[PDB]
Amino acid sequence: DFEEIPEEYL
Amino acid sequence: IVEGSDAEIGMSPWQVMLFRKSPQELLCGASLISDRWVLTAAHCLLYPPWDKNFTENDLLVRIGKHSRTRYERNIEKISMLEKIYIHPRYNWRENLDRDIALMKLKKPVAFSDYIHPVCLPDRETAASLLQAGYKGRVTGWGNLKETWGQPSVLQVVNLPIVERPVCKDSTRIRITDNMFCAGYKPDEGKRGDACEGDSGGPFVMKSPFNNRWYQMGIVSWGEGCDRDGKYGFYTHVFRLKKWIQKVIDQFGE
Amino acid sequence: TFGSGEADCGLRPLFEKKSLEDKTERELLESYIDGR
Ligand SMILES: CCOC(=O)N[C@H](Cc1ccccc1)C(=O)N1CCC[C@H]1C(=O)NNCCCCN
Ligand SMILES: *[C@@H]1O[C@H](CO)[C@@H](O)[C@H](O)C1NC(C)=O
Repeated sequence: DFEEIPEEYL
Repeated sequence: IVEGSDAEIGMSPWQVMLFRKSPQELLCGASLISDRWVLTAAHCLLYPPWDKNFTENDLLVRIGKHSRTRYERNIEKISMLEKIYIHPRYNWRENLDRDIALMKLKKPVAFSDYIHPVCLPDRETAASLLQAGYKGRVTGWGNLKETWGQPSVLQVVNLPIVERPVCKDSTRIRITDNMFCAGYKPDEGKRGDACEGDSGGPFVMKSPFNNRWYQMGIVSWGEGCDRDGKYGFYTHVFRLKKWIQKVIDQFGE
Repeated sequence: TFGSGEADCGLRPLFEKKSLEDKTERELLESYIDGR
């Protein structure tokens, strides 16, 4: 249900 | 949070979300105590009976949030963990005694209208405020019911601190001096409680002396959510302050 | 970061800093047997 977070963070 | 309400924007700017990288999910709540340190419950990270043993690299900390699921562009800040510290005497085998942990951010977060730290209690602040009948406040993105939904936005609820004897007589778990309980009495005709997903979040109080918000407790445990005759148990932050200082001083701040 | 928390600690930008109150803080204060 979580909206996609920026990849810089993964 | 069960029986709470939507928080106002910027109402708990120290509120932190503990976020699992993959799968992407809400793990627990937490709190911002400085520009580089986050406070949470040890059981959010380590709980062997459930095979739970999270690591730095497993998690993300999201600060300044309002919305539960949305990525709040230009508002929220996402940070990486440098080091996790669990209380050396946390008792996960029996009763969650000393349920506390510190997380050092990879880099300092910058404060804003939506991001700001809460104060840690002092001996006299604790003494004055931690009294039966006094209300405190709990916040989080946890469930709305024991077995339901899930909020869209941060929830809030004010609960009264409860007399030690009433706390002890409500459970079969062994209570310690490192804990306190809170909630309404079945009698009181007012409900509310923390629930799944709220663990590790803050229980705070506003000083009538200096107007500052202080974190007195951490959401630790409870039997179900909002059950009549049951209460919520919280870690006693003040009783553990010395360990906190110790870690922050020996390792950064 | 520590004792009594921070320095600017516990003072909210959108509330205490502007002299605004949140919708239920009164509740707490009244239980402390009425606030400051
Ligand atoms: C029907 C649900 O009952 C429980 O197991 N509750 C346990 C009680 C327990 C406490 C200490 C030791 C062992 C068990 C609990 O709260 N637990 C078990 C492990 C972590 C903690 C929890 O879920 N923590 N979250 C508390 C939020 C609840 C709001 N009402
Ligand atoms: C959690 O996982 C660790 C390393 O990444 C350990 O070394 C440690 O012993 C741990 N928890 C145990 C299983 O209780």
